[PDB]
Amino acid sequence: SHMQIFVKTLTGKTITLEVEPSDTIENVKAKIQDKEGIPPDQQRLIFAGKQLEDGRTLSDYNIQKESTLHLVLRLRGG
Amino acid sequence: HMQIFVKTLTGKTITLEVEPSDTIENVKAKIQDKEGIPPDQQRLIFAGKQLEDGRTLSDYNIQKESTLHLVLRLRGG
Amino acid sequence: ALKRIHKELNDLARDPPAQCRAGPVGDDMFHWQATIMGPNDSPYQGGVFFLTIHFPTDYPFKPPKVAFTTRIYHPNINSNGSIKLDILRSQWSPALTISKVLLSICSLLCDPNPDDPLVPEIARIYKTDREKYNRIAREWTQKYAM
Amino acid sequence: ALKRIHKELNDLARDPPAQCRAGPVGDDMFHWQATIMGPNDSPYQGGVFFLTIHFPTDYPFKPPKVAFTTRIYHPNINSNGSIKLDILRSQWSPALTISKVLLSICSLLCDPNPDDPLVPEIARIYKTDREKYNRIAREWTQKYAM
Amino acid sequence: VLECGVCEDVFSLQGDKVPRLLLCGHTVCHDCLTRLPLHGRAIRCPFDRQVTDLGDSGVWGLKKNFALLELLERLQN
Amino acid sequence: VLECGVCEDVFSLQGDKVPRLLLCGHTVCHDCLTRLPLHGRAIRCPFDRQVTDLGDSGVWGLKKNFALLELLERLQN
Ligand SMILES: [Zn+2]
Ligand SMILES: [Zn+2]
Ligand SMILES: [Zn+2]
Ligand SMILES: [Zn+2]
Repeated sequence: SHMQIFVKTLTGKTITLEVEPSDTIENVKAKIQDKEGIPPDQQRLIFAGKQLEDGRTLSDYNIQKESTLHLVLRLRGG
Repeated sequence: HMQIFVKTLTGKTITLEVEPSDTIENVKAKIQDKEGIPPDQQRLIFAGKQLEDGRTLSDYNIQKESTLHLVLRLRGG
Repeated sequence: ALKRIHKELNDLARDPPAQCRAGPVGDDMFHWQATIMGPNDSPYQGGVFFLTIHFPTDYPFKPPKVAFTTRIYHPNINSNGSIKLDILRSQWSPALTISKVLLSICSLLCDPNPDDPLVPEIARIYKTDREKYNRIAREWTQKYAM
Repeated sequence: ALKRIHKELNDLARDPPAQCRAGPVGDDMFHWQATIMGPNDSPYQGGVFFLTIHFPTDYPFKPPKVAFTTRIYHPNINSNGSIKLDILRSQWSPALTISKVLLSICSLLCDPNPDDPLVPEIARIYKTDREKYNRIAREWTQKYAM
Repeated sequence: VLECGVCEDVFSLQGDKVPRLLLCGHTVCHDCLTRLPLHGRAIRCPFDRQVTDLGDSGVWGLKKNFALLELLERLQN
Repeated sequence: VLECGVCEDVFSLQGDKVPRLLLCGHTVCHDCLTRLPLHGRAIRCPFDRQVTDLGDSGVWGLKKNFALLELLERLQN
């Protein structure tokens, strides 16, 4: 129900997040904004080499306690 | 070239590199650089007396390792 | 409020400025007595003036009530010891400590504002005849503050 | 420039992300080789793709030149290994490290942009017939990256 | 550790005592900021009286001092 | 001590490595700030791409992180 995950921010420092399986990706990004001050629209979260889309939840990606997400900046292929 | 002290608003004591010829406004400029308070908001006290801009550290007989006290601009009414 | 009052007290006991001293009289943390030394090379030189300080409940976000208990001759200070000074009313800053306020009040002793006076007569003396102002201020200092 | 390149290297040796590896080939600090693992549950699953990195003299204030040396089937990556990606051009940030860039490139591997493609044909396959796209990408992965 | 220049309490990593920034560059704890007198929709820095305008989010719209927070958290370990 | 998130050098209390603030609340060393691309009197924060407009003073107009500087000087002593 209540778990902790890790996020590797842009500077390389590792932060800990208090989350729930039901939390959406945008809620996670909101927590990232609270701790690091980066707007969600500028955040791109990666898990297992794959981008995490906003609409889905941590359960949808089977993200479990003490998993580590990687934060990069929003990007566009062209 | 000498060093003096200034007790800032927060109470922390800072050291300033000054000369006898330096005016009070120049001292306040150094205070602004280190602490970020505009000179027009600074009021410097030495021996219980306000230090006026035009005068110099020599005029007030301020000597090395003396301590000035920083308060906020005020007005009697 | 109480925590900051204690911090200011610890600082005043450990390393106060040479010009002033302050501390709670009796057991009340919200009522202090203060002492100011008249600045040198001034009509108040050599004087010792006492003051009362009363801290509001939400100090430091409201200013303290400061009043002179020693009679003093000044345009901006009346016979009852009331001080009309902007940092005690609408120009107060929560970062100002009692020590800063007392130093401020000394600098006011030697730098009065006759244009907007609390005691009009004293201000008239100050503007018209400064020698007389200094004489009377020195007399008051000797009689009441020594 | 060199100090930060060394910092990124120390970080990559001590605690690299599970997905990628990078380091200077030979003695040249400004020319690196990189390795990316194809993400799981994707046509590139099980693949190992190599890349070249060239650091400009005023890195990190100018982006690095990153190119695939392993042939890969992707709309935004061409046969010469060039990557059309905005963070390598006008959306570069001096705070981005090589590790972050490589993770970015993986996330691009599984989330292409067919609307504005570097290889129009591959994009046509991706939009019209996804099954064929996945088949061809898997074949390319087996032949060239295994 | 570092304390707030107003209440002189210790800064916390989150909550009522989190260090927030004013436009003048000075830092004040969240709680003290909420208790400062509101000049229309602006507050005055206690150290220089410089004005910071507040938005609809009020004190929560003021940015945290992220660098200070990183250093403090490092000191915690 | 604490390092700059771009060059990853240690912050200095003054000079080319002094910590300065952007409107987003993040801190960057003076020298790195001078090297950021300037698009019409504006720079983008490296951590969030948010814009800070520069005045006549340029990068020197960006406020120092005074609280961080106080903590760093405390650690130095
Ligand atoms: Zn506070
Ligand atoms: Zn300020
Ligand atoms: Zn920023
Ligand atoms: Zn830097």
